[PDB]
Amino acid sequence: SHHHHHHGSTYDFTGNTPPPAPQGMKWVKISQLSDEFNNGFNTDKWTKSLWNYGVPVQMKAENSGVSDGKLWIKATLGNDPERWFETSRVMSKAQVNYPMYTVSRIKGAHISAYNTFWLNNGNISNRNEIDVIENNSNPSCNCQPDFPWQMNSQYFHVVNDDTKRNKGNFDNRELSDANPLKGVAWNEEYHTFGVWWKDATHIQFYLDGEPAGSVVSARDFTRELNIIWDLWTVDADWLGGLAKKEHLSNNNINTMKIDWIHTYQLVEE
Ligand SMILES: [Mg+2]
Repeated sequence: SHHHHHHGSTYDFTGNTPPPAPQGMKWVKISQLSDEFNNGFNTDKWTKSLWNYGVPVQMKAENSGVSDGKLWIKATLGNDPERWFETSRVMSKAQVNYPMYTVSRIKGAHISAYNTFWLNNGNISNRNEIDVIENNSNPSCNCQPDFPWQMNSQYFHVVNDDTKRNKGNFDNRELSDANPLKGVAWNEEYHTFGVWWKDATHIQFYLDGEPAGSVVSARDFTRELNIIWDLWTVDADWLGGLAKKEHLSNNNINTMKIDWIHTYQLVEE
């Protein structure tokens, strides 16, 4: 045959297409939440947000930037015994509401840390949040055998310290046979990770163009959310274990790279 394998799927394995538009609707680009990262760090769109997670995280503005067509976040070694994991966080200045779709092309740092892509508005006691990835391809804990291919996705709906949470994980070994990223670990190549936030409760994740996990919020979302990427570690087996300090001097594994983000609003045609 003269055809290509990708012609046999309605999915775009490159991640460059949103989900099918429902009848009477269309996808339009939100330019303030989209970037190819070819024109530096655009401060009209993005900000370095430096609140810390727990020890050993130290968020720093110099641990993120835009270079060689990518947004990057690098983990380096500090000399405070309790804040030695120097890292960074980039978040949108604009906020977004349903119905919307966002997808980002990411190659993770190969250290024991969550490489993240998430949407949030709020704090520990009151928030609406969608985690598209919390992906760790190099767990140190000897306890996460599927982590190199496991897409960790979930939501949180928190009202006055009452948490509703559910996971909708997916595994990249469950992608379709024609998808060339099937079984490719998170550090080996860039993957695309998306979310169709359909309405106040329905959240559908996407991986390399294919429907991944999904969740239904137990309560309506009511907030508009910022888009965030960060890289963090902690001494917890659910994260995959604490990052090895020796890996932070290796520039081939210590850097999370984001090639692009495409964000779309679904609107009336
Ligand atoms: Mg790029």
